[PDB]
Amino acid sequence: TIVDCGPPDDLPSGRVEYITGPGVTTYKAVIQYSCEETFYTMKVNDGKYVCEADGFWTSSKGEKSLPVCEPVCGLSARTIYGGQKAKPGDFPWQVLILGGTTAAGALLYDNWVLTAAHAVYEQKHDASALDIRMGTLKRLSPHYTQAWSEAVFIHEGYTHDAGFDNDIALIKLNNKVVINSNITPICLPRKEAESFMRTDDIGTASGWGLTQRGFLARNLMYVDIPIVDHQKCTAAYEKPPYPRGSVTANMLCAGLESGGKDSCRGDSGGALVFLDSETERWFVGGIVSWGSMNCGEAGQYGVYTKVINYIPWIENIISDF
Ligand code: NA
Repeated sequence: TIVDCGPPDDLPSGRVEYITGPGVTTYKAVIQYSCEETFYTMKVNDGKYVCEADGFWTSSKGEKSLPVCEPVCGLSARTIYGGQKAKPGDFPWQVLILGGTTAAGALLYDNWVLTAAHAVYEQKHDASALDIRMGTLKRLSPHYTQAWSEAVFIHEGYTHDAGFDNDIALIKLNNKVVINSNITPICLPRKEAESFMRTDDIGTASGWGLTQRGFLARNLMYVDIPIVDHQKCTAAYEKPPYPRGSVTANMLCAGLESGGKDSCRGDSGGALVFLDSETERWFVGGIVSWGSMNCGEAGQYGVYTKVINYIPWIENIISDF
């Protein structure tokens, strides 16, 4: 009359292995879950489950739910105006988004893309699936990893063509991307990531947007730029033709007084990344949002969506879908 927990549930990006015996799922039987460990790490459990008296597989912590295989994030082979050419593995989360004008995003997990709302607003509201490409440095190459949007979430505080407050969006991909050295997600900022995002701290913008030549780049470029004091950045946009209060608390600014280093038209949606020097992992602190019309203009800093403000929103959507 012994209870049978049956076959273990499927562990996405993982595997079930029988400890007691091949295919034995009766009371007291033990199994071990593991992840594809090169690119994924097991979270919330050590993966040891046992058949309980109630017919359920339960962890060492007594949880009825599965462990989670989570893509390793923030790896880089490092360890756009006035920049230089990226190398393979430099920005493996970098995503190209087509359909409208050139835009970009950053891979999260193995099935989400973080981008700017302004970059995808028109396409989403024309009910057109987004053509999403990764694993390539060359914008116009026929060789890339193809993904397709299943859903686009635009922040509900964003108002298209009326300022860039809340300029953030999430794309759910219809399939998991195969994670490798050339394709890995960026890390979301942890609580204390602000300690690496103070005035004068260095972030990196990457993209295929306009260079100093005034044309899009064929190959992925990047620049390191300092975070700019918020009041200083606010004052820089306190003039025509900008509407009052264009720079908000949901934005950070980055760039030089001289304009020598900047993100431009076409860089939209890209992640402004920073290095957590303690974990040695890169994370996304900003999204390429807006700036003055002319790229690399002196005294007109690039303005980025302040990603850390949207962690609850991001976690709400990713957890719920
Ligand atoms: Na500008």
